[PDB]
Amino acid sequence: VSIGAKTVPKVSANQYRVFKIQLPDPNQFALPDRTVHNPSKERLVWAVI
Amino acid sequence: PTPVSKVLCSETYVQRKSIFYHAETERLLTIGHPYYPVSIGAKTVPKVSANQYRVFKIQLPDPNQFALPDRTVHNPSKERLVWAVIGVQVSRGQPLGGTVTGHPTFNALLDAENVNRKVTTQTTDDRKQTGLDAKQQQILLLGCTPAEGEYWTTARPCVTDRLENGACPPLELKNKHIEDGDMMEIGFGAANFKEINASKSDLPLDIQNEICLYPDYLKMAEDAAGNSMFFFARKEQVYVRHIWTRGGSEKEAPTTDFYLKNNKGDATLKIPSVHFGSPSGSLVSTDNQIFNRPYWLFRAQGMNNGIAWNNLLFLTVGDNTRGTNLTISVASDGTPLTEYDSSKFNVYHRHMEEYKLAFILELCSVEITAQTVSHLQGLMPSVLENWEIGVQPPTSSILEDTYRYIESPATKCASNVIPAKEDPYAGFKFWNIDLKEKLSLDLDQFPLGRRFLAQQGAGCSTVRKRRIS
Amino acid sequence: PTPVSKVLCSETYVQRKSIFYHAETERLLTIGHPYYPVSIGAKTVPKVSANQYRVFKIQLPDPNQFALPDRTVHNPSKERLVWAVIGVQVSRGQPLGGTVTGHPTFNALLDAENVNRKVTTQTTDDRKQTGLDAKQQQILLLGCTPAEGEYWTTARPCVTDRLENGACPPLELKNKHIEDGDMMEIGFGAANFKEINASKSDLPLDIQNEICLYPDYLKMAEDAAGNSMFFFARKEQVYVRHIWTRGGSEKEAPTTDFYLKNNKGDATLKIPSVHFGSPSGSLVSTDNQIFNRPYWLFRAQGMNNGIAWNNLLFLTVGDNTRGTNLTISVASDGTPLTEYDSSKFNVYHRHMEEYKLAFILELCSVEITAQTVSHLQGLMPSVLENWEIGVQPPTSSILEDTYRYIESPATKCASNVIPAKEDPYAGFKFWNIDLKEKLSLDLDQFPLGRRFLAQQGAGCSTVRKRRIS
Amino acid sequence: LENWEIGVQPPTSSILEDTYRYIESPATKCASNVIPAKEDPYAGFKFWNI
Amino acid sequence: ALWQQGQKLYLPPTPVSKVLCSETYVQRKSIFYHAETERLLTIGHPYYP
Repeated sequence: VSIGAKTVPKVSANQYRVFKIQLPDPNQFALPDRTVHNPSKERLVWAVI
Repeated sequence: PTPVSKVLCSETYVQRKSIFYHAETERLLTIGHPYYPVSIGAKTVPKVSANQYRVFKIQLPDPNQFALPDRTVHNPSKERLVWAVIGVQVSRGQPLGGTVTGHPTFNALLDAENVNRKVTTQTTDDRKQTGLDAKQQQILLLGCTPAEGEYWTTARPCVTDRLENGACPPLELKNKHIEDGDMMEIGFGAANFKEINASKSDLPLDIQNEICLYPDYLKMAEDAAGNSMFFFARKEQVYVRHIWTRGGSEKEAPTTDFYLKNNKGDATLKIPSVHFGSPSGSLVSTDNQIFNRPYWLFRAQGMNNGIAWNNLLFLTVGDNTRGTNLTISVASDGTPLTEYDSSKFNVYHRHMEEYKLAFILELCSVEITAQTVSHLQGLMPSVLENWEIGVQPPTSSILEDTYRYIESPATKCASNVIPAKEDPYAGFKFWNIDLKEKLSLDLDQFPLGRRFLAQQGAGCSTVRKRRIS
Repeated sequence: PTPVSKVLCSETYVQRKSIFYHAETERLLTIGHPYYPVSIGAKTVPKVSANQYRVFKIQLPDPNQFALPDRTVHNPSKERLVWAVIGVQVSRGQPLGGTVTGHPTFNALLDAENVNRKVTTQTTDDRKQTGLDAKQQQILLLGCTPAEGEYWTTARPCVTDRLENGACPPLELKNKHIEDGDMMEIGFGAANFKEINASKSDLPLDIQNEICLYPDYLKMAEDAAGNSMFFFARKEQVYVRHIWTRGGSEKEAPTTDFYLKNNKGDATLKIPSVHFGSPSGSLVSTDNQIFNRPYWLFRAQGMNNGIAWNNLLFLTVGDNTRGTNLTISVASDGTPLTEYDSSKFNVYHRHMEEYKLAFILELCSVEITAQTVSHLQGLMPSVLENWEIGVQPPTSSILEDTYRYIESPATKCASNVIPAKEDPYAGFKFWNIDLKEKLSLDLDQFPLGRRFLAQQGAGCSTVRKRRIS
Repeated sequence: LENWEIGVQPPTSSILEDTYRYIESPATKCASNVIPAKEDPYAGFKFWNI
Repeated sequence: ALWQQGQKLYLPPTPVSKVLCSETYVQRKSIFYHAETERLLTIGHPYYP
């Protein structure tokens, strides 16, 4: 719809709400130890459970 | 147990891990008319001068909220992690040169000259076009809280009434913090001139109507925290270059005990006798400028040796050394001029400043013992809050509304947005530099890293190009 | 010592004794007009509907002030006793059936029919008498604090002005607690319709002008305490049964890109195009209804596995399943009618709902260690007061002045009036069920006791009437 | 394999790229130049971003 | 600090009224019987006599 010079999103009950859940990169995070993966051996990621 | 009675030193409850990070900001540019904000059409042009304390808020990535791939990483409820600066290297990229400033119609009746004709009674106007070179200086500071400045203003005059319209305003000192677009000190005392120059002819046009701050070093050296400044450097030379005289009518002349009258002369002196000199900036060198020189902070001057409390840093860096204005000339018609007219070429005026920021933060875990925890109550109210140490409910646990397209007339207005916890320094504003992602862990990679390891001894690149001569 | 910053599950500082009690409320009845409060003479008739959350406040007998025949009972200053629910069995006594609701003059222009004559321009009125079956559902939830609901309302519009008189109101979500006479959700979104229906033809007459709540399950699942709900059950089926159309003038029709005009037709569409369906509840069964079924609570969904903090319980039970209205017909003269007139018999309208409540509380002693004591400060402000742990300054050591015949004029006036202290939940109101005396210790005696011991294994009566077929 | 930094000519970090303040000013160049920074791939299509 | 008045405190009385479960005084022999009624019919107008 359009009232004035603004809009009104057509929000229906029949539309695939598609979320992009953007994550916090797991590779650039604070490592307070040594057992944390070695810098060049491997990279960390996320896995949904 | 809350037996605390005296300020303590941050090293005592702060554990320093042996981890380092490199936070490099991408080069920042800003350009514009330095003297005052311009307005073409319905848009603006920030008044970007060479005499304004660029004050960066380097917002950090909260250390506490990070990925722990192990157990030796601090236990969840014992200790908290923070940031600690070790190295800072502010890089200034621009061609060296001197800063100049002037004004269309300045107020200067006469100067220090012996063979100049006799002073003509002041005409309706005596103003002239005035050149006035900046008073060269440089100020670099880092800390936790914004740096404080001092200035002079007019203090409310008392009820006692012996007042007149031309009566001299009382004065008084005032503190304030230093924001992003403040004025550097160019030759004249610091004050919100707005109430001191009612003539509009007393200042260089760029500085006028704006407040001149200064570093209240005294105040900074007194705060227990020391949050005000981790360290700091300053280099500034100046000296008189001309000597002038204001052109205002006098409400107070030198009594007859100082001024001896002459034949056919006048009983009282009428021409004003204010002699202010024009500030002069010293020649600038390739060695005098304090920049591009990594500063290793080994011990701060306060009980806080560089702890980024609140995951925040304040960089107050100002220098009129780099800056030089840039002229331009566009044809008033769009076609190269075939003949030389005084009306055809429009003179434009732009100045451009560029910075870079680099930090060598390290990880450091503060213990959370009943005693030390307590202690911070009096050191700071706020860091104990975000940290999640004491609160009614987890911020996350609470559920709050959030809309999509909050600008839609279907939805409520944006003002309601204020309910979420609000940044404290929102009233004041300054350049906001985000470093949440441009942060790494490989020292070798970056410029300031090698520069670091070099000094350390773990160097694949030692800083030595020995020159004999 | 005050170290803790995150909540601890209630089991850790709560000792469970092995004692049980049986609290059975005597059957409760209430009767009245299904739709709105009536008024005959100078008395009233509560509008008792089948679509209102009966919310009981089951006030308990303070545990910490009981009888202890032994030394084994907790030491006077180390520990405190409370109540913990284990079993709840809400019994609903009435004949099963479906709930209906209607309205004298509803707003429905036309329906989903293909052989119906063409739509006549809306006349001055198009309302008709409307039947509308209830959207069958059932909700039960026990907890410490009143359950929270959500609804839609109109949020103040902005200063920005592009307003008109018929302009649609902005909307926004709001929370509230659920009180005794609130409305169940019947087919339409939840909102204080009072500001949404300016037509009086948009709702079923019973629901209109009243607020429709809903269970904000999301909110309940987020509270650390979990006080909001120990457990809960819900069963609700619905589906469209007819499809209708409002009868209001339109401020926004489908643009020409959707609606294709026809010969001799009109440029813009004028008849409103709102298609809301009417929801009819699915057939109700003897097995679907969730009641008379003892609920053994073994682990709550929060850190509070059923602790009656503040010696208080909240039972929010609503279902439109049991309810069916009751008609009546009295002769308008008091004498049986000899002939059948349309004026002689006055139709009356009474409906009646009945409940029962049964709990299997157990005794449980919370320790009172400096640490655990402290802990509750952030869990709840109020239950500490019941404990009496907090200090109250010795100010009865200030000598105030009493007087004799404070009435005498010479004597002080004594005009000031002490103000009675408010209760925690006095602004809101709900059914108040007192259980301070109707509580016991002999499990075998009551209905829900055998039902309990049966499951336990200590049974004189095991719940088994095995049927083979 | 790219973002991860496993194989690339130079660290993105290493490059010094321009960035202005008040890029909407008329003193400064327009926002279109903003595209040079690495661009999200799904930018043509759009969806709720959480 | 001073001696004040607290609300009434409880006690457990004796109804000495426990009911008993009939199995306790009832012995069950192991004998069984089968009582079958012959089919019953009734017919008529349901609405009214």
